[PDB]
Amino acid sequence: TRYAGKVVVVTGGGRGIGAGIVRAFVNSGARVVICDKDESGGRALEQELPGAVFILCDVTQEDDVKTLVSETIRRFGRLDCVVNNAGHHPPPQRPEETSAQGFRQLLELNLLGTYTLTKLALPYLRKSQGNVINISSLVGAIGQAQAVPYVATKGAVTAMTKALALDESPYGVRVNCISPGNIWTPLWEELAALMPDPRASIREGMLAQPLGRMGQPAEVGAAAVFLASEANFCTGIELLVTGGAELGYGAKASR
Amino acid sequence: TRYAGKVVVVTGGGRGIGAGIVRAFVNSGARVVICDKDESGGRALEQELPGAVFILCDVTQEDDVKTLVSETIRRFGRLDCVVNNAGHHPPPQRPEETSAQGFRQLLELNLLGTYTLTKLALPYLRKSQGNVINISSLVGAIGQAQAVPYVATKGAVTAMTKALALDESPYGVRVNCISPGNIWTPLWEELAALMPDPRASIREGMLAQPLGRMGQPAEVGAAAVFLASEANFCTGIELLVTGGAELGYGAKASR
Amino acid sequence: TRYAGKVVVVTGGGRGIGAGIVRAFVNSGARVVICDKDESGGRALEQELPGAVFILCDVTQEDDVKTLVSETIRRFGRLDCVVNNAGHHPPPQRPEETSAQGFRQLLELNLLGTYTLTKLALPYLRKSQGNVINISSLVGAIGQAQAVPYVATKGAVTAMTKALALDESPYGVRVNCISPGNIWTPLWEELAALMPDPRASIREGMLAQPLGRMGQPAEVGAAAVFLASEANFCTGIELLVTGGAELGYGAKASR
Amino acid sequence: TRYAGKVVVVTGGGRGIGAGIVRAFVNSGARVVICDKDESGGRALEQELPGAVFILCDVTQEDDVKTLVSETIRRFGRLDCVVNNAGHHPPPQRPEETSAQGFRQLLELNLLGTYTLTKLALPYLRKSQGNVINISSLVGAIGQAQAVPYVATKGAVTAMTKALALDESPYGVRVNCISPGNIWTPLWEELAALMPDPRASIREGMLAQPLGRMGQPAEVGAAAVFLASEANFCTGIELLVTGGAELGYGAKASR
Ligand SMILES: NC(=O)c1ccc[n+]([C@@H]2O[C@H](COP(=O)([O-])OP(=O)(O)OC[C@H]3O[C@@H](n4cnc5c(N)ncnc54)[C@H](O)[C@@H]3O)[C@@H](O)[C@H]2O)c1
Ligand SMILES: NC(=O)c1ccc[n+]([C@@H]2O[C@H](COP(=O)([O-])OP(=O)(O)OC[C@H]3O[C@@H](n4cnc5c(N)ncnc54)[C@H](O)[C@@H]3O)[C@@H](O)[C@H]2O)c1
Ligand SMILES: NC(=O)c1ccc[n+]([C@@H]2O[C@H](COP(=O)([O-])OP(=O)(O)OC[C@H]3O[C@@H](n4cnc5c(N)ncnc54)[C@H](O)[C@@H]3O)[C@@H](O)[C@H]2O)c1
Ligand SMILES: NC(=O)c1ccc[n+]([C@@H]2O[C@H](COP(=O)([O-])OP(=O)(O)OC[C@H]3O[C@@H](n4cnc5c(N)ncnc54)[C@H](O)[C@@H]3O)[C@@H](O)[C@H]2O)c1
Ligand SMILES: O=C(c1ccc(F)c(O)c1)c1cccc(-c2ccc(O)c(O)c2)n1
Ligand SMILES: O=C(c1ccc(F)c(O)c1)c1cccc(-c2ccc(O)c(O)c2)n1
Ligand SMILES: O=C(c1ccc(F)c(O)c1)c1cccc(-c2ccc(O)c(O)c2)n1
Ligand SMILES: O=C(c1ccc(F)c(O)c1)c1cccc(-c2ccc(O)c(O)c2)n1
Ligand code: NA
Ligand code: NA
Ligand code: NA
Ligand code: NA
Repeated sequence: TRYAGKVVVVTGGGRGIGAGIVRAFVNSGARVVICDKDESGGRALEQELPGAVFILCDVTQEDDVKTLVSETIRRFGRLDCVVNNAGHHPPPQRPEETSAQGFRQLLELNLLGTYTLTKLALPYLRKSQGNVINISSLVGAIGQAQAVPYVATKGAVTAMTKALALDESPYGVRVNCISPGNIWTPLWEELAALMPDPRASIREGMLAQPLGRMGQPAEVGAAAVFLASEANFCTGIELLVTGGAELGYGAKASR
Repeated sequence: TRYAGKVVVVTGGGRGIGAGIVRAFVNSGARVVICDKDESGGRALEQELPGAVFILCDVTQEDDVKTLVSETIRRFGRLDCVVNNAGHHPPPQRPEETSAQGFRQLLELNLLGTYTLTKLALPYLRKSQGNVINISSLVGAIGQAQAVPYVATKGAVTAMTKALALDESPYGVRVNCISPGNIWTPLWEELAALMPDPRASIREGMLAQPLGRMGQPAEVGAAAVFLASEANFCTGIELLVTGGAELGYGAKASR
Repeated sequence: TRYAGKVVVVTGGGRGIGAGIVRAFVNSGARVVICDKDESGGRALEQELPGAVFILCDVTQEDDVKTLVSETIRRFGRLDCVVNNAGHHPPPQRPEETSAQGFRQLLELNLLGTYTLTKLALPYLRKSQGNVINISSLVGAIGQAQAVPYVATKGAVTAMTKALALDESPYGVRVNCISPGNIWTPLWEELAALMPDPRASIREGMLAQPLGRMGQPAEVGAAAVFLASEANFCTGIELLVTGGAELGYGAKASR
Repeated sequence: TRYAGKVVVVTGGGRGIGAGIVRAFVNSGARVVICDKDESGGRALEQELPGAVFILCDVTQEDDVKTLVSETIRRFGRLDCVVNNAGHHPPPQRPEETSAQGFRQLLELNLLGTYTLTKLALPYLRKSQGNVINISSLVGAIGQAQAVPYVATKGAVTAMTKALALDESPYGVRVNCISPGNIWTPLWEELAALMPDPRASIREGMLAQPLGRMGQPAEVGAAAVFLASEANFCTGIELLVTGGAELGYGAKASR
């Protein structure tokens, strides 16, 4: 009932954090459009959840995004909230191992895809006095080792959130972001499998938080529903969902 | 239903932000103990709200706080959440107009009262895996003019929140704070009446936010219920409820 | 004498903040390579300053940057510090007036040009235990109105600074950034001339700081010399040179 | 020569960080008044350094501080900079092991002593357009385990710095703070000796920084001289001198 009658688009909603956000909004009473470039997860989610439908869309293709917005309006008549969750973390890479072309490609997904959907949705969000929620990362704020391009893209997302909150405030459209820490998702599982010692890498990821565990997609989802439905005086904020990983001293050097 | 079966203590809950927090938790299904040093507002609130009871308590008197905790346990059998909201903003004061004794007295209310209740409640919060919510202020983070002692007390509250989150994480007790901006409350009304031009001071307070209005106590209350009931991976965070006042450039000099 | 015997590259050093940084390092005893895509300012600066030489280089062209580094080594035998100052602020633009292609182009200058020079210089900086200084902006941290692409590029620069500081710490190479506020430069003068009321826009820019004035290029230059020569325990920091613009409340809404 | 003709007061200047700051200002050309409550270190420093003199003063005693200011003026004719460095870190203490009276006493030293000297010096700093430098701590910003009162006092110092910067900006008096991380000092040595395994505790303190070492008092001193002599557009800033300890993920839980 908390967000009943509202219409929500979630990008990258087929698995992981995105799927947790989809479930949270459905459980809140909203109708949800699942955007994803992969069919398998999103199509099953649509079969599972009444009130969720899947639309195939690669957020780096402007025509895909144009079609995503116009199909949402044609099928549901309004748009109240856009959750820009689609993104990717490459394998760990030393700075000298990165390239400018890989950096550009990551900017297309993590940053320009967020920019494009937000721009095309804003005319409808103004009509509904809706809101924008970007999924950024704690490492945009504190940095990360072996991830120069990834960290740069999330620093941009968090900053862009504040700029757009300023521009859209006169229209009553709020723009906020969530900065998760280590959340246990298929990407976390995939990247750990490439590590020399997968079990050790997962152990270290759980101990990076004072709480002693990683986060869950449903916990990012609850934060998103809060920002959409009950945070009417919040705009341009960065909501940390990190288990306290940024607090206090810890071992940062190995020698 | 979101916080049903839980028991919550709110200090300074008789009016203003505190009363908005009380109402939010009652509406969530919790039983609420209203702490306040003044009887008038809190006693009426208890008559109004089933599930809220008023206990007279000055948070700067350690024996008052000891009695507040033991009465809560005797009457309700558990304690799940402590909201440290009691505090005060003195009239604007130039630095040379402040005194060390006024500074100490403000520290007793805004900082040591929060410390004392939290310490006495933590044995019961550990049993329930409960949580602590401190009401700090945006001006602890960005400063404020003519308010050296006030700003110092809120900088301490925000920092203390993070230290205690680290100590209590091994026990599953989360410690978070909310940093409101300009919220329209009886204190805001009282301080504006002392100004040379009350209507001008209220106009300026509304324009300090890109959203063009002040916040409401119910909006701080919704943030508190989120932190208590649905933010299980959030500890040591500072949740801004400010209407965007910290964003972008604005006129800060007068000459 | 503070940085005698050292070799410094400053991008965009032909005018504005960049030229102030060049002068500061020359006055500290360093030899300075002035990089710029425009010949007029940088060539005169080389004639004016013993110990500074001008190399024509567009930082968005990878071959230009490759040649800049190899010419620096061929002519001076070492490289101790890279100051990534080249960048641009477009005229104010509403979000719906921006384009993805303009956003990409601004990313090439403000972000990828910084990335490219840093990458090509790091082998020589490791030999000298040198350091990197990026010129970011306060608006990366607090946002700005009518500047979504600009703000995003500076959020990325600040975040990238921290990521690279982590990767290069094992080699003793420090990576820091400076975040200036309103600095009076030819770009500030040019953008103000496009405003409906140039004199009013300059007045407002001076009042945005509690200090009541804009900053000067020489003040950014002194901060850069500090980071290069005397901040041996500073890495991944963001040094604010803003006149206090981020402090306290100010008028942010117009209605 | 950088700060020649200027007069500087440094509290707690007899050993540790304070003594490093004293040496840095003497080497810059300034005359320095060493304030300390202990005679041994400060008296030897006065014998060692031409241009430094020792004045016995406990910053928690208001009459001591009154005498410190009037003796500085009587002997040197002006006052340009006050460095509030005097402070203390108690042994690690669980929250339930702390007391309100110990908390109050620590507030007297770390916070109210800074407030008192600053207030009494400001009339002379306005005449000279001088500046204030408070020595805070990184743990005011990120928290620390087993240090609730200490962390609270430093959160207050950092916030107070910004409030006072706002009040004093119309008079051209700048107010800044330095937030050091782990600096190797006699207090660090003393606290490590109380640990179950002193050598292990020192090893862990060095590895808490990506740079792999602790900081030195002379490095805090260089930051202070920068803020006094060359940071004319810097007010209300928090200058981190931490070796990057706040950057990236590290092990924060033990189980
Ligand atoms: N996992 C973490 O610990 C963590 C931490 C902080 C932030 N994040 C962020 O959260 C978001 C989700 O991460 P995750 O761990 O759930 O990842 P994930 O890989 O498990 O899921 C991402 C989903 O997005 C989809 N997607 C990828 N590219 C797309 C495109 N071009 N168009 C549309 N959909 C696309 C994928 O198909 C997939 O379903 C990302 O933005 C990530 O950076 C993750
Ligand atoms: N109003 C704002 O704009 C604003 C902004 C940021 C933070 N805050 C903070 O929010 C909190 C509430 O502010 P408000 O505007 O609602 O104030 P308020 O004056 O309207 O209400 C405060 C309540 O606390 C009670 N109280 C005061 N001293 C007490 C004591 N010793 N023991 C118990 N109760 C005591 C008062 O009797 C009153 O009912 C404070 O901590 C304040 O600093 C307020
Ligand atoms: N002016 C301010 O208030 C302000 C505030 C914060 C940050 N900054 C940043 O400071 C930096 C300098 O700003 P400014 O005000 O001095 O600008 P400016 O326009 O006055 O000077 C910039 C210089 O860089 C050169 N340049 C531009 N593109 C280049 C390229 N592709 N390759 C090489 N050189 C190039 C220009 O030719 C010019 O000489 C920028 O990164 C800007 O974003 C400026
Ligand atoms: N050592 C660190 O790693 C570290 C890190 C961050 C911040 N700091 C801060 O730096 C400052 C100095 O720390 P340190 O490690 O050099 O400590 P230290 O104990 O080695 O030296 C402190 C000095 O201050 C003096 N002092 C103490 N109480 C005083 C009083 N009432 N009046 C006058 N002088 C007094 C002592 O006699 C001593 O000479 C403190 O404010 C501390 O909190 C230290
Ligand atoms: O996607 C990941 C992630 C982890 C934390 C984040 F905050 C984030 O935004 C993304 C992730 C998952 C598994 C391993 C890693 C990782 C491990 C070691 C690294 O050096 C690295 O750069 C990334 N990152
Ligand atoms: O209580 C107030 C307040 C306002 C904003 C806050 F963030 C906060 O924590 C408290 C308040 C209410 C009305 C006026 C003022 C105020 C106005 C001008 C001043 O110079 C000042 O220090 C305070 N403060
Ligand atoms: O280049 C400018 C600038 C100004 C401040 C900054 F922090 C920064 O990084 C850049 C500048 C100069 C003159 C006017 C403006 C400006 C004015 C109104 C605007 O809406 C805007 O987006 C920019 N910016
Ligand atoms: O004084 C210390 C200190 C250390 C770091 C700081 F940022 C700071 O402001 C002060 C210090 C020195 C030696 C050990 C410790 C320490 C070790 C374990 C602890 O649990 C603790 O609270 C403090 N602190
Ligand atoms: Na469905
Ligand atoms: Na009742
Ligand atoms: Na020359
Ligand atoms: Na002497």
